[PDB]
Amino acid sequence: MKESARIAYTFARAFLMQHAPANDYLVTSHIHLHVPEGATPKDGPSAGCT
Amino acid sequence: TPPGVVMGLAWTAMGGSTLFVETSLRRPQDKDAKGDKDGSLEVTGQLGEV
Repeated sequence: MKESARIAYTFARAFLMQHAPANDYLVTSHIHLHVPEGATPKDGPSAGCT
Repeated sequence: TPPGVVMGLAWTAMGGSTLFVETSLRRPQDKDAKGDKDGSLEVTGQLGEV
């Protein structure tokens, strides 16, 4: 899940640069996140697109 | 055979077979361009011990 999350953060920064260049949060802003638990780890990246 | 995959013979428990072993990047290199942290490998495919 952390690999999915770091991949998510990276693609989020890149996509925001592609779509809203003026926006500057993700490039230079710390962000707490929380994913509710319950899902089995093998399916756990299923939420990554979310 | 796109680069990063290679074919290989294997003696499966019933008969021979032709594997195509896969090898590809799992996460972008750029933790930081200056980063010295090693790229530890992470095998998959139900590794045993040997």
